[PDB]
Formats: sequence, C-alpha cells, structure tokens
Amino acid sequence: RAMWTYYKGEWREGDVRILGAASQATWLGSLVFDGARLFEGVTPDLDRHSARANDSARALGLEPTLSANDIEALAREGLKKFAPDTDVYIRPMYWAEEGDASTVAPLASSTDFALCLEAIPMVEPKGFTITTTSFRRPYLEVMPVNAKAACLYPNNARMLREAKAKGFHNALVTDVLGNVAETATSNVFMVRGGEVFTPVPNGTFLNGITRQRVIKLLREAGVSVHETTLKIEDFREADEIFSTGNMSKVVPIIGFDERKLDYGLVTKRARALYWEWAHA
Amino acid sequence: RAMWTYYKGEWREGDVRILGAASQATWLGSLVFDGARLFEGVTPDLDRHSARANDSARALGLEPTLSANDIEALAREGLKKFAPDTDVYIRPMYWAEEGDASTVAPLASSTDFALCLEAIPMVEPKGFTITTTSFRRPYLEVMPVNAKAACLYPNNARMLREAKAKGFHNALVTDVLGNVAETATSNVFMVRGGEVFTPVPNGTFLNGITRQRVIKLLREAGVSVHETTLKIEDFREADEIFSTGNMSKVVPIIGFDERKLDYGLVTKRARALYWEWAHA
Repeated sequence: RAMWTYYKGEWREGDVRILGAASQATWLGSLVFDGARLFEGVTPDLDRHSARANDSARALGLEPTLSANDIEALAREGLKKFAPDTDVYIRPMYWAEEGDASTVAPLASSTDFALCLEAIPMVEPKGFTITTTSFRRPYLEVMPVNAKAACLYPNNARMLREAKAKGFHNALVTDVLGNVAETATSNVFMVRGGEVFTPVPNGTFLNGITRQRVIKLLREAGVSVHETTLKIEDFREADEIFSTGNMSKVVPIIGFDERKLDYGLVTKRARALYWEWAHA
Repeated sequence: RAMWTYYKGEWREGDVRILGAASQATWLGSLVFDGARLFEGVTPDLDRHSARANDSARALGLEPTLSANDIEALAREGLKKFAPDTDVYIRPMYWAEEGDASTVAPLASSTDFALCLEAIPMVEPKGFTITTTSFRRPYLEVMPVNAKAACLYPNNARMLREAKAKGFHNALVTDVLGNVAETATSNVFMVRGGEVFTPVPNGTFLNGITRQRVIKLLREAGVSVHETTLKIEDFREADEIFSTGNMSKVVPIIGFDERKLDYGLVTKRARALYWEWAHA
C-alpha cells in the first residue's frame, strides 16, 4: 500500500491527484508511462526504462521535461523514502496539460511529469494461463503503437476481460496479419526442442526491455533464441511458454486452453540468468 | 477560463484534480466522456449526450454510476452557476479508479464520475480547411471504437498535426477500406447537385448526435440526404462541404487542399434549421 509520488517538485505520499478535470490528457488521452522495478536491492535496466519514457513522450507529441538521467536519479532518490528491503514498482509518467488551437492535439510545451513509486513485494510467480482473443493488436497507421501510452491499453483490457470470462488469466494476442505478437500484458516466449522462439518485433507491440535482456542473457548462456514470425499453431506445439515484463521479469505460462503446461526448465534457466545478471 | 466541476458530490470552480497518480484510468486509459453545449440559453440534445456517456462507459467495461436523467439534471444545476449569456462546453466523464486482478482491466465497481463545465464562447464560424492524412480510423477488431473515449483521440491528434504541417486546419479521414469516414474532430457532410451526402455509418467513426439531428431536420425541410459510401474524389468534386459536432454544431469547410469552397447555401440552411429547432 505504501506509495510515494513526485509531482510539482515535491515527493508526496498516498493518493496524489495529478490530472485535472480539464487537463488535455484527462479526456483526450496523451499520457505515456513506463515501468521499472526495485527488488532484492537492485534496479536492473532502470536506465533503459527511464530513457524509453522520454521516447514515448515524444512519440505522443509531448516534450519531455527531464533527461533520462534526471528520471533515473529522481527514481533513486524516491526509493530512499521507503523502508529498507522494500520492493518497489517505479512508474514515470508524461502528459499534456493543454491542447493547441485544435483542442484535440496536445500543446507540447504544456507537458508535465509525475513519478509514482509503489511498494509491491517481489514474489516468485506461480504462473498463469492463456487463451485466444477475438481482438487484435492495432498498428501504427491507426494507433500510436510505437509508444508505451495509456491510450493503447483499453484494447488490452477487453482482451483480459474476454480471457477472464473464458476462465483464463490472460490472452495470446495476434496482430492484424494473424501472427502472434505478445500476451495482453507482456512479451511472450516459447520453448521448443531446447530452442527459444519469440515473436519478431514488427511494431505492433513493444519490443520490451526485459525481453531484450532475457534474449541477450539466454544467447550468452549458449541457448539459441529465434526472433521470427510465429503463429498460434507454434504455441500449440510449445514445450514451454513464458512471458517477460517489468513487474516480475520472467513468468511461466502454465496453460494454453486445453493443454496444461509445466513450469519448464528453460523458463527457470531464463529467470535464473536474469537474477544473476541483475545481482552481478 | 471560467469553470465549474462536479466531483465527489461537490461543485468546485477552477482547477479540480480528479485523476490520481495510481488511478487505473490515469495510465491505462479507461476514461470516457461526452460533450453537450449551452449557447444562447439552450442545451439542444443534452439528454442524448448524457445518455451516450453511459453507453461509452459500458463500452469501456465501466459501470456508469448515474442515469442519463441524473447527468442532465446535474448539468442544468451547474449551468446556473455561470454568468448570464455564457456559452458552456458540458463534459460528463466516467473512469475506473482501480483495475481488477489483471491490473490492466478496469474494475467496474471502481467507476467514478465527474462533470466538468467550461465556459467556451460560441463563435460564428468562418469555416476551416481540410487536407488528407496518412492515418486512418481504427476499427472494432483493434480498438474499442464504439465509444466516445479519451483513448481514441491521440490518433486524431496525429491527423491534426499532419494537417497543420501541410498548412490546413483539419483532416478528411478515411477508414481502413479507404473510404471517407469523417474529419479528425467531427462528422463530415458534402453537398452535390442540391443533395446532401454523408458517410454511411460502418462502425469506424461515431454516428454523431449532431449529425443525426442535422439529417433529421434537413429531410423535414425537404432536402434529400444520402447516407452512402463516399471517397476522397467525391469531396474533390463537392459543391459544398461542412461538418457537424457538439462544439459549434454546423460548420462550413471552406477549403480542401488547393480548392477553395464557399460557405454554401445548403450548409447555411442546415445551420439555420439547427438553430431554429434548438430554440424551439
């Protein structure tokens, strides 16, 4: 429950109201965000997550108010406000307060910032199940998909609602071509014949920072990782399925519709490799 | 600058911060809104706009807290707080404060409400110009487009930015099939041979409340109105082009790229007919 938010030059505790009833971002959707993690005393790829927040802001027509180093430095300061050995979820946020002459389009100079830190214990994942969804990923021509932006997630939400209705935690999501992109909440991986396969980045989903780190570590450990075009059929044949993302880094997928799947060895190795590097 | 906002059972003037740093809606995009208008002492179709706010909410997985009559009554109470002869933009808003077990999907029971009234002068339009845009309308398969939702507008923002880059106010927007849908901010109409043509609803754009009113009134005045598929070429050859929407109701489009167009006679009839009905 413990929470600290940096807003208007001050660290503030608890619930901090940051968006106004007449803020452009509030009803016209310009807010972007990212996510880093403090756990077991370390903050892996905090620098990369800090940098992407600025990228996402610019991708949404905002003008980021802090350098990547500023955000990282501020994050580390905020973490100090927590009790020792407290795991924290770090969410930087940019948004426009005003619109330009068109009202709908953001006035870049009106960009504001907030950094929200929430105490969330880092727990070993028990894994989750997946099913298909009737909805698909958008693409750049119809949504700003090249950004970690709030406006993209109601799509993810309805997919999750659908999955939940069907008795599953999450959904395996395809792009408009019918090729697997990711889950409704995170990048997806599969293991087949001792090899790791993951959807090739094509811009319809975020090429996750955790994803890249895991690929890098797996290949360094001698594991073959293929970034290629994957279909639903490929995941039907998987020996293992897992996901990567900021909150828990590496999470097993223990069910795909009627096929139950074990928490696999290669997934466990991936997670082990991440933790080694994080504490190196 | 004058503003009155109803939030947590209380009216407050000026800037009211309604969305929290950790509100689900803030970084996951679940806020919906509508827009009605007070001008010259009347609030045409306030009831329809109030009702659609609940529709959009359910379309975003929210559970609206107020009936349409409740929303309208509140608006009428708030409007009394403004100085006489003040034109007001009326914006009801729904959003989720919490997410469910998935974090990303909104917890319907955590739906909250705010009604923001902004004094915005109703100006007699001189008309605006349009150009084409590289971006397209999304569709139901890839976004929850069946709602007046904040998450749908950063796409429109890109359209406006692109239009501004080419030296025009607004964009004439097509769906993925390549057919004209609307403008980046409002429904579009054209006039040809004394007949009115407007894009047929196909789910890629909002069937505006103003749009429906103008169609109804024109037909009652003996004007032929066609809801058909229109291409860019149709607007290239149009005798008149105009737009409808809550903000200014009926507005002429006086330019399509290099081609200037007059504020046409049928457009003037539409606006006159709207104002007549509005003051009835």
